[PDB]
Amino acid sequence: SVIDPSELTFVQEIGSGQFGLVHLGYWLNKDKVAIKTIREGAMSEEDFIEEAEVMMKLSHPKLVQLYGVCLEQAPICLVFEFMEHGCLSDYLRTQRGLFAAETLLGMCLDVCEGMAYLEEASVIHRDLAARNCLVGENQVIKVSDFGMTRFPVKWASPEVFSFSRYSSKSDVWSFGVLMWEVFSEGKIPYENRSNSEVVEDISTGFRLYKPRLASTHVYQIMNHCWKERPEDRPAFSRLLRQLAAIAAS
Ligand SMILES: C[C@@]12Cc3[nH]nc(C(=O)Nc4cnn([C@H](c5ccccc5)[C@H]5CCCCS5(=O)=O)c4)c3C[C@@H]1C2(F)F
Repeated sequence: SVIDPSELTFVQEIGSGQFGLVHLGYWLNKDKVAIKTIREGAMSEEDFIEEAEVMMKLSHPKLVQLYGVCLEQAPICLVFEFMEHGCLSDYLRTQRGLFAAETLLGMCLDVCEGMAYLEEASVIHRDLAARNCLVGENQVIKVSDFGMTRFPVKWASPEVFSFSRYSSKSDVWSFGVLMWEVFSEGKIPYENRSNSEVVEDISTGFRLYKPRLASTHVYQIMNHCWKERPEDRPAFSRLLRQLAAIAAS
């Protein structure tokens, strides 16, 4: 779990700040890693180490891997899998107009596969969104921010924004919104709406509009994730088969 600091070389700052202070680095060389600096006393060493170990166990090619934790010296950090092509939100936005619908659907399949793994381990993400996903080798998309997380109403299911009632089904609502962000090529959901207007509109039955590149079938899957009650929303396991099936149909 714990990396001796002598084994790391920090190079340059990378990223636009959606994950804070990140460097490109090398680990016991010349393996590229992303190193993320964190605050000194948010956890206590034991909890922190035990949660780095739990995170490292959650090992799936659609999840950005934690390699370990460097805490011998300050500033302390997280050592992560390096993701060649940065944050999905920027990847999508800078390259608007250059994706086939099929390519956008494959991106939602990548996330859904990571999420179906978390779902199966009884792990709730709680902040799933395009900004928390990263793009790798051969443009694979991977999910991050599912551990070491120590209000985004736009991604929150109604029972999360009303009473913080989190579940894998509230992650499914968030994944609907991520699907909209992907198919709209990184547009901001409910962009000119305040938090309480989002809340009031969602309560009334309002839903994000259909992006031009999303087919009718895809948008119907979107609207299933945004079912008002969690019991009506499909589970990731079923969404994974479904999206792959629509890809094939
Ligand atoms: C949860 C983590 C893990 C993590 N892994 N990789 C990153 C990360 O920021 N990757 C990144 C950022 N920039 N780049 C590219 C890069 C940068 C430097 C050399 C080579 C390629 C950029 C190349 C220039 C065009 C834009 S780009 O494609 O974004 C990769 C993260 C962040 C997040 C964390 F560490 F906490």
